[PDB]
Amino acid sequence: KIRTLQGRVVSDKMEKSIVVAIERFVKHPIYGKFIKRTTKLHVHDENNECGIGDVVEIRECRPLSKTKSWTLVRVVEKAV
Amino acid sequence: ATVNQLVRKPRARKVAKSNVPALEACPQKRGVCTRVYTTTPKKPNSALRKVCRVRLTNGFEVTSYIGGEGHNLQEHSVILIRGGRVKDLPGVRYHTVRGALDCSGVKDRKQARSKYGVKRPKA
Amino acid sequence: ARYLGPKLKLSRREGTDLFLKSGVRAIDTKCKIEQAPGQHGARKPRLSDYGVQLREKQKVRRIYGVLERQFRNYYKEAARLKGNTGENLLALLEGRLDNVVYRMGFGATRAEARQLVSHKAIMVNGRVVNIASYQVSPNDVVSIREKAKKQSRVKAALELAEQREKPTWLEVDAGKMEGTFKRKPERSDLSADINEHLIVELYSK
Amino acid sequence: MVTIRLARHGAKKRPFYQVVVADSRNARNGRFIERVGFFNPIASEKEEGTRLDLDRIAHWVGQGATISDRVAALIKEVNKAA
Amino acid sequence: ELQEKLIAVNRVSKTVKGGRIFSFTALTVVGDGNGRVGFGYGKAREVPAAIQKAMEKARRNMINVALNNGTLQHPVKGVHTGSRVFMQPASEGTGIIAGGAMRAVLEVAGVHNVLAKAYGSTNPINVVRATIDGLENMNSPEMVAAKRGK
Amino acid sequence: SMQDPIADMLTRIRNGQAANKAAVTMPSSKLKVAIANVLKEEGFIEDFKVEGDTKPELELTLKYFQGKAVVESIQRVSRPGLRIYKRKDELPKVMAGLGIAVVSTSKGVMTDRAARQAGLGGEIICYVA
RNA sequence: UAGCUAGUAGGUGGGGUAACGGCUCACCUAGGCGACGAUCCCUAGCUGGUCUGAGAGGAUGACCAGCCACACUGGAACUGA
RNA sequence: CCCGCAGAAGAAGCACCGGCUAACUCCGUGCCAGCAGCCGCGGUAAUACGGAGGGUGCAAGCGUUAAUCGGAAUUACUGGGCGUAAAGCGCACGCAGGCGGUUUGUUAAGUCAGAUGUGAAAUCCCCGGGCUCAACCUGGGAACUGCAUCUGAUACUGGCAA
Ligand SMILES: [Mg+2]
Ligand SMILES: [Mg+2]
Ligand SMILES: [Mg+2]
Ligand SMILES: [Mg+2]
Ligand SMILES: [Mg+2]
Ligand SMILES: [Mg+2]
Ligand SMILES: [Mg+2]
Ligand SMILES: [Mg+2]
Ligand SMILES: [Mg+2]
Ligand SMILES: [Mg+2]
Ligand SMILES: [Mg+2]
Ligand SMILES: [Mg+2]
Ligand SMILES: [Mg+2]
Ligand SMILES: [Mg+2]
Ligand SMILES: [Mg+2]
Ligand SMILES: [Mg+2]
Repeated sequence: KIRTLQGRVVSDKMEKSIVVAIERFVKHPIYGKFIKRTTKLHVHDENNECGIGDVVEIRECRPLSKTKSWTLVRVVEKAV
Repeated sequence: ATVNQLVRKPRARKVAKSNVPALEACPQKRGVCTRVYTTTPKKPNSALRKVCRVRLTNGFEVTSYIGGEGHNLQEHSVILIRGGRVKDLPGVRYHTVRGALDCSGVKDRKQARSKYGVKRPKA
Repeated sequence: ARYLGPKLKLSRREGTDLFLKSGVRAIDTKCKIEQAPGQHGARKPRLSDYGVQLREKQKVRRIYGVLERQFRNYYKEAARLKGNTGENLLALLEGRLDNVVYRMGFGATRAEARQLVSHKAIMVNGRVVNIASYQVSPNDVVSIREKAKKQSRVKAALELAEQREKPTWLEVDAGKMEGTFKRKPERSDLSADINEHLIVELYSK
Repeated sequence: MVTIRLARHGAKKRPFYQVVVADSRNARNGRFIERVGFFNPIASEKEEGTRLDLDRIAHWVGQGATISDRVAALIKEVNKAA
Repeated sequence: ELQEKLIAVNRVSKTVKGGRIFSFTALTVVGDGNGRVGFGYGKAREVPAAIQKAMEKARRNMINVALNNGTLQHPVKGVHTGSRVFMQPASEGTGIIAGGAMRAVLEVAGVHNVLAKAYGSTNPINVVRATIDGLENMNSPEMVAAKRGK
Repeated sequence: SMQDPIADMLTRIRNGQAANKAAVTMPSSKLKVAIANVLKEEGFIEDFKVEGDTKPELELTLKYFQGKAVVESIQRVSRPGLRIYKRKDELPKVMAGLGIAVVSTSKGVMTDRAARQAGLGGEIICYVA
């Protein structure tokens, strides 16, 4: 792996059109407090397998669609 | 107060209303003399202060002060004006560059001639 | 660029001899020094801290015959350079050629010493340097051009040059009219009656 | 093709060239790939006047760069080994 | 090393049947140049009467200050009424830069190379004072070990 | 609300001290302790004491040197509202060096003199002098 | 300005490009975005850096260099690496 | 760049001087004429108007206007306030959000460490070098406080468990 991403599912309800949330804490560049800056990513997963609430590991590939540059790698946990 | 608070809504710095729309930050502006009044000053003072309402190159009509002792400026004279209020004459926020365009310099001035626009007298 | 105006007037206002008529007579008088720099000079200048702080740097300035712009830049250089800002300032002020010409006696007063410089009548390590502010560094070697040597001025110049306390940081002939800036003058050389820290303050705020 | 040439970072009447490797199509004093020497043609006889990292110039030429006319001269004027 | 200076002199009015009766006030500082500084106030119907009356007050009402060379050990904050002040050791560049007013107490008190600044009201009576107290509270660069050690 | 105990410690001290109070107690915790440690080991308190089991009770003995209290000032620095973290090179020094700053690191709660020597850094819990 | 979105979001296949790709098409899924501020409106070329400030900041983007974009306005392609 | 030639010969102005602010007098004028960055000056002795003598400041510039930041801790992150001065919503309940007692395990995102790559040159800064000095030019460092990857550390924070 040249890097990977974790993040929780959020939306499984679409023919491989899976979208994953990614949560980082970051120091406010001005008032020093740490806040949650979220990222959403449109990730491919052939034969639809993850489910809303799943933690998942993810890698950056080429464009699979005007929107998708990431396929999944593994699953982690379920039935949140 | 709160950190959160500043986070949501940052400290904002009040912007500076100018005291002299010589439009767009301009060293001075050209204009034409609408009227050549002379009115009287505020509270403590008492006088007959020369002025002139001036249609500026940029459309603004503005009342401007005429500095010095004595001046030949009438309606239709083309002048140059600079920043410079006159507290005494509320409403007046610009001066007129003596010895510019059709504005004459002050007759006979010896001291401080460059203000009031007077040539170095043939000494 | 040069002051050019009646020059005793200065000392009188500064209240001290700035050595600008330097030449013959000493301990002025035969002038008027002090009690009337103008028409109200008779009067006591009970003056602000700003005033005393002003006249000090003014004094130093009227002395080396330097105008504001350059002086400011001296000060800035001083401050840049490590060491006591005020001392460095004084150092720089001495490193001036014109000064290290009057200081080797080749000229009655610094003004005269300078006329020499600008009149291509000096040579550092061999070569002619006619610009009054040429900074002179240790081991340098400032001579009088053969052309116009032992000519008028330069004689009496080198003369009462010995009447003066007479340097230390510089060793100097008198026959050849050459001489060697041996080292940068220390605080303790020169001074007493000049108060850097003030003219550091003037330029601090 | 890439080339080794003189940029003129001098100063009216007292030139001082940088010698650079760059896309031959760019401006004389423009975007370049890497610097590789310099050339003060008012060097004065005192000391320095034409330093020139040869082993790089070597690399690029090896990779197909062309050289100027003047630079070429400097390399065969630096002598090369001594 | 007597060393003294006055900081501010001021007029004030009293107001009685017959009008305003005026008077002057003096604010002074005296130090030895080796720690020990004091300020005095003292007012009086005329100027010299007041400045004198002050210098005296300042001779007593003198505190001492645990310097460290020509400077301060740690940076210190001082604050009295509307005046809130702050000064810093400053591995002396040259040093002694502050608002002529607390330069005064600094200078005489013997500190040789600080940078300082006054916030809040520049009112002399309260800055030169916020500064005295400022140096006062400042604690010994070792009698902190006295403090601890144990 | 309880929300920030560590300030409450720093404070129960600051206060009792100003109340020339001999001792002072409070609910304990892994963390309170590690700091009470540095506080004693740096000689700002006499000695601590945790007397309980299900409902532990930190207890600190205060000090007074001259007439004064020994702790001349104790402030939070990090806090729930706003966490502070410094890298090693960017660690702070109180009163120029006198007095100290408690910093928690991946190798435990230690002083600034300490963490500095340990070549690392962490969350700067509080200042003390 | 609080909702925005039909090639819209994804899939499958055909076509397409030097190239991945809703790039395009046909068909299917009903999705995609959004108060961590979408949509709408106003203003604006970005940077290295420039001035100021003890710093943190504030302000700014001539002259030098890097990137983008434009070539009377709008729209087009041809030739060609 | 160098040498000769003549003769001080061709070469000084601008603003200011009531306080802040370095620099004071006389004459005119008389709430007029006028000044004025702020305060405020002018109705008979005006250091504040205008002129003169004198002075102070700058100098081939000097003043005026315009413009940015500074002083302004006057949007206060560093670094502020809301009883009476500007400022607590008339009161409560509560979604999102923020924050959250105490223990052990685990996680390693925040946090911290190291390593590597990258952070264009110029500019800034430090030490030098070259133009009679300087501005200007230039060698070499230093700096670019940043970003990413890898591996580590687990006290604090976040997650999971009980
Ligand atoms: Mg000049
Ligand atoms: Mg396809
Ligand atoms: Mg500041
Ligand atoms: Mg077109
Ligand atoms: Mg083609
Ligand atoms: Mg005065
Ligand atoms: Mg005037
Ligand atoms: Mg009169
Ligand atoms: Mg500010
Ligand atoms: Mg306030
Ligand atoms: Mg109120
Ligand atoms: Mg209420
Ligand atoms: Mg806890
Ligand atoms: Mg660079
Ligand atoms: Mg040189
Ligand atoms: Mg935990």
